[PDB]
Amino acid sequence: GSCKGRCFELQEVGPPDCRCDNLCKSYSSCCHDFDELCLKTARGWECTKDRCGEVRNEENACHCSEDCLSRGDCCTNYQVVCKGESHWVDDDCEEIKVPECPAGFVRPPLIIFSVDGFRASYMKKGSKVMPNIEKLRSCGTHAPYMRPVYPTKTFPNLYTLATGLYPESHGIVGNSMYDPVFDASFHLRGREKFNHRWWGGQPLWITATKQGVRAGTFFWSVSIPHERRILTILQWLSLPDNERPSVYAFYSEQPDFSGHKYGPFGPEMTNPLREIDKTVGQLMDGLKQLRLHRCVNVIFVGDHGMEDVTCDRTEFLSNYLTNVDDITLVPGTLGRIRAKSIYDPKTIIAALTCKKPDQHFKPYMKQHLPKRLHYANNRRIEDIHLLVDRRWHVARKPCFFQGDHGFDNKVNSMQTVFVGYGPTFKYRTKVPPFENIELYNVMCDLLGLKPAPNNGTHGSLNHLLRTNTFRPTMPDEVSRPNYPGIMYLQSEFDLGCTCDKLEEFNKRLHTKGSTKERHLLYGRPAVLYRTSYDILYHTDFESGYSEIFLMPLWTSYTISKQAEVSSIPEHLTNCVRPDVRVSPGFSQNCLAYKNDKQMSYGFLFPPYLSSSPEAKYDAFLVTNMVPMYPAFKRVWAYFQRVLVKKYASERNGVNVISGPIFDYNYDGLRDTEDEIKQYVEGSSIPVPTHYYSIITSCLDFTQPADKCDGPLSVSSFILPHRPDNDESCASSEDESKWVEELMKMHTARVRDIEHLTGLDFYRKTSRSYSEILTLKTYLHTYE
Ligand SMILES: *[C@@H]1O[C@H](CO)[C@@H](O[C@@H]2O[C@H](CO)[C@@H](O[C@@H]3O[C@H](CO)[C@@H](O)[C@H](O)[C@@H]3O)[C@H](O)[C@H]2NC(C)=O)[C@H](O)[C@H]1NC(C)=O
Ligand SMILES: CC(C)CCC[C@@H](C)[C@H]1CC[C@H]2[C@@H]3[C@H](O)C=C4C[C@@H](O)CC[C@]4(C)[C@H]3CC[C@]12C
Ligand SMILES: [Ca+2]
Ligand code: NA
Ligand code: NA
Ligand SMILES: [Zn+2]
Repeated sequence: GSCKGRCFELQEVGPPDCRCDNLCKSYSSCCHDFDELCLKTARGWECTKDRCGEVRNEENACHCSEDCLSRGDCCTNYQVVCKGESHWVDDDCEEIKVPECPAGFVRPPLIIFSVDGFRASYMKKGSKVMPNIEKLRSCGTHAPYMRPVYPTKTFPNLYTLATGLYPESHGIVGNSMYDPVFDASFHLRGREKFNHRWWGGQPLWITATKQGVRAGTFFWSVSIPHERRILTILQWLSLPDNERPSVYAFYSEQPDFSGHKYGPFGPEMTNPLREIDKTVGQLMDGLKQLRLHRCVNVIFVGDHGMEDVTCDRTEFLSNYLTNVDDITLVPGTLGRIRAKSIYDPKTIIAALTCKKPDQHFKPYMKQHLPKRLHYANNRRIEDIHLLVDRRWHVARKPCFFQGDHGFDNKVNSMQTVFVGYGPTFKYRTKVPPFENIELYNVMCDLLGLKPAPNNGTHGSLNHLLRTNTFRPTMPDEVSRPNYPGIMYLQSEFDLGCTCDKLEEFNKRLHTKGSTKERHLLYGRPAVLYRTSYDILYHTDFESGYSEIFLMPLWTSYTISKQAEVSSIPEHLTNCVRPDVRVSPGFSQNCLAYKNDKQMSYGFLFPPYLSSSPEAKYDAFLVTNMVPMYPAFKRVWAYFQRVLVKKYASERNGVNVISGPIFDYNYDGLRDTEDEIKQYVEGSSIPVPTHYYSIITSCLDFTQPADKCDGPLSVSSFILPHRPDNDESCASSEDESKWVEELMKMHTARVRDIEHLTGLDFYRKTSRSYSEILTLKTYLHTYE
């Protein structure tokens, strides 16, 4: 019944016996003497000279006695004060070529130091404010920033860090959520969150335990002061070999709490940042005392940033909806809307769509959210979502706080931090920004664990590490293409299509020639599922034509800086030509489009970028055609006619791969045929949910895209294929006032496209596969 000799013990005592562990306070279940024996505060957290060599007094918070290292309960500055040693921060940086662990240590321990609400720009405050953090940052490995997951809230991001999964997959989709299968709500406050039913995937601590690696208790009751959390980690590190964990987590509530109170740019933020730096210094001094400072891998990481948000920048749903009593709103920096009593979702969305000129949120059905957010495939995510403008809140009805977070994860103010320091991380190395979903694999590598299946791309962060356990290999192609020749005659086709001599004289029309060389710069995409498709060559483009979907899976072409834009002539406006390499039965037909009043068509290779009048006729082949709503053609035609040439002019040429995506079940993965829920009327021509483009050029812009010796540069998009442009409030204006903005909102990683298409890109380059994996995870943010 007593905590004597049991403070912060690792074995969790079962109900009903009283507890002495990290979380006992949170369950209101600690022993009667917990707050006294375990949460001692007497004399503070720093040795003074007068305490050196004292006899142990049990009331003291930490000790300066000669027996204190045998418990790991010395104050962290003990040796500096009593043994003449220096502070870790005052020592010069010295590369750690190999781990330097003391006796009993099998592997380098990992410590995760997580800081809530630590905005990336706070790092600009430098060594005068944060000397310890700045040393870790400059001497180890760091990124300019780390991208969090949406929503940019604590619970979703801490659990993504732990699992390598998107919130839609791990289940922690918000700080607040409702599960219709449990008929219950999860909240930051309360007991509900402690039930295991909420938590999916496999977090790091469980991955560790399953593979024989001991994990410290990651979670800390808020009432445990930060100094005690550090001392407890150091005490655990002092345990015998068979009881000592290999992985630990420290969590701080700061700088989030001050961020909320004063905003991210308040002068009041300096003191919270100074205190966090002190805590880091305590940890590093503590490790130095135990001879672990050149043995431990340390990860200093945040969960999200902070934005200026005040109560007078609140949009109220009662100013748009006349029936606010019928809905339930999860409010704030995002909006999720649910019925109160199981109202009509389509009328709700319409009533929230572009109703005031300066409206500071936008409504979406979850399947229409930008696919980069990966925020749809979970029954806990409400069908109706509001994406709120940075600096604003949305509330149901009608300052103490000046900051908040939760917004779109590509917003600058939401970006957070990453520093890795220790023998396994690189020395004085800057790395590009990356997403927090990638760290679980690295933390597994750092511990010798096989990661559970997750949304990271294993190998994309090998460049953070001095030594790598995991070597990525490129997946094998599943479906091999056919390469059909000119087989059929014009007379054999009856597609109901029309058109308005020199092809006859060209014996090697549609042969490979130099097409593959100049239009497929990085090798053909591999098809990673089972299907039947044809490679088709042309002067200006190459494509992989699916005989199942009756359209290309991909279309590839290169446009030089100097390329000419031309118009579609009047006589070719409605031209569609049958492809003599592909059978009538595996082709689309024009009558289906005549029959379908809602549906039109577009082209994947644009007629506007043909190299000659002769070549232009290839662009009107039936095998280059794809179903497009008239509304979407305004977007697509502008992209094709105007933006591609712009990008070619800005980037010293570009290579473009475009194609359809089918994702009717909004799971972020390529649909099977059975999952396709819409076809062109009276046909088996499937309707894409989205269209992608991947735009590649040389990172060194002094080299043209087709003669690039080095690293590549990529931007990509996944555009929703919608029958209206309601998403774009300026869409009644000229396309130059809104199309490019739409596309930037739907920016994407090549990896996102790979999941949605079952294709593998960049299979033939001069770059290493790990470098390619980094390229595939890149997101062009426009921030
Ligand atoms: C993000 O990563 C997660 C985890 O890898 C992906 O979720 C996983 O998706 C696969 C494929 O749909 C699921 O596989 C299923 O396994 C069961 C096992 O019996 C099988 O019956 C099914 O036929 C199927 O093979 C798997 O359950 C699921 N895992 C988890 C933890 O949810 C997810 O697809 C990834 N997301 C993206 C956008 O890439
Ligand atoms: C900061 C406190 C107020 C809240 C404490 C965090 C709390 C939500 C933690 C405490 C215990 C955690 C669970 C436990 O570690 C084991 C598992 C097994 C694994 O399969 C899924 C995760 C789960 C259920 C943990 C979830 C997070 C819990 C509830
Ligand atoms: Ca799908
Ligand atoms: Na039509
Ligand atoms: Na509009
Ligand atoms: Zn917060």
